[PDB]
Amino acid sequence: IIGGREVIPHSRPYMASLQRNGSHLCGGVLVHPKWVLTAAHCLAQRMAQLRLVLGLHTLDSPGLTFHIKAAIQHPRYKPVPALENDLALLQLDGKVKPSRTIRPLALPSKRQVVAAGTRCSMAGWGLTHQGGRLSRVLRELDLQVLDTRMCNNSRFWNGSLSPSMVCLAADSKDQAPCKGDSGGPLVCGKGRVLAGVLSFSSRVCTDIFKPPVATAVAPYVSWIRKVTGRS
Repeated sequence: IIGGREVIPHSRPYMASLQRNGSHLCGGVLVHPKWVLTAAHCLAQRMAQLRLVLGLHTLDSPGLTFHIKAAIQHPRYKPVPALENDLALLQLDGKVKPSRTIRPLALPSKRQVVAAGTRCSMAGWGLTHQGGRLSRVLRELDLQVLDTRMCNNSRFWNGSLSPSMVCLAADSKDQAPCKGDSGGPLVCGKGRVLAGVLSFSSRVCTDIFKPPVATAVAPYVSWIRKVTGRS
């Protein structure tokens, strides 16, 4: 995150770090004692060398590490240059017993609407400057939901955002999620309810004409329930 704030440690106990050879790649949200939800584009990788690390504040700290039993990309996932259905479920090779530092975040109702003007936040260990390095510590950024139609304007996303995407704005031009933040959760409202999963970050993170986007979780809740086996 560029222009974000360090979080109070373990204040977001649902946070996952998806890592390859001990190097953080993407964020994730623990949504079941056995499952992390992340972006599908995060799994363009040699799966064997991937790990999920839970309970982190500082990245150079051990946390609780899991191997991945299964990596289930949304059946209709399409990659860049036609990014769609950008969600994947990763099954831990263990089972989380909730504690102070590690606890799943509840799925929203499948009827949940993420309306324009909604106040949300995201968290992640992604880059803190363009072309920079990952954050050593988990950071957060406030984001408000924008009107999708306005985000689809020819000067912005040029009609490419579907009803399943959440278009977002930080409070200033120089604050943005950045490489390493994608796959992490978007939480909204006073209730800090799970609302989306950050999709691909723009290469130029603060590109004013590419408002950051997250996939809405609600339209995928039935699929998440079918995969996790929890109705």
